[PDB]
Amino acid sequence: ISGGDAIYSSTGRCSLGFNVRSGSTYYFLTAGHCTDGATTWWANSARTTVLGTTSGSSFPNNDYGIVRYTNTTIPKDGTVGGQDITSAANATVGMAVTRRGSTTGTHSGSVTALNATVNYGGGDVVYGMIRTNVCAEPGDSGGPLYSGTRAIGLTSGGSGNCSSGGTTFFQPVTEALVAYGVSVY
Amino acid sequence: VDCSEYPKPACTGEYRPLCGSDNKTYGNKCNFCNAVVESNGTLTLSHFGKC
Repeated sequence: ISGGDAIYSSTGRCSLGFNVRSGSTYYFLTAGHCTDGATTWWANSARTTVLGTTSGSSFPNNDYGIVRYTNTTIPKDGTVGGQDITSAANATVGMAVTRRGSTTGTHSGSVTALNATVNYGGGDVVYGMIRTNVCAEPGDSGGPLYSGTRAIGLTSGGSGNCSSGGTTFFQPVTEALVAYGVSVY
Repeated sequence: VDCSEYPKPACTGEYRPLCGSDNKTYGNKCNFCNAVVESNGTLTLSHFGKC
């Protein structure tokens, strides 16, 4: 399973952001809003292939969570779909990026702003977000934002849709990497 | 589902579908409620789950 693939929790479906590891422990990052209140994650709708359990979740304020893998045999590719990812980097205004998610597949665009605040309401406010002109729809939360073989962010949310165009905000991946002491491979 | 605190400028993107009266599957509550607003209150919830 790789970046952009569907993940299912108890309550719904999100997308895997990046496979990461620490030492010999494998994990995957996804959105914090998807990890919040989820314990176990599966690879399919039927909930028959287990992936693992949530190890951390940070949302609102930030929007990142991490799941430790407990399934021993499923392949954990360090890619996004077939794309290899070899490092993480900070987003910059005008950077060309690409997102992949379990609902809309792959879409590209550019970083239009940094450090934005997105208010999802109800006191769910997230800060520090990367703004872009890439579209995203329900189910794509937590999938990767990357540029080339560089990991850049995790889909958090925004507005619009892929038919008419939209605005999507991503959580900077460097920040989750550092919070958890893990790294892309 | 109550869309009174809507609209909202952004929605998270987890998928927990709802079926609207326009027969469209809305991917989650924030998306369904912003469309309700957008229709100026004419779209209603037909049922939970996909259409």
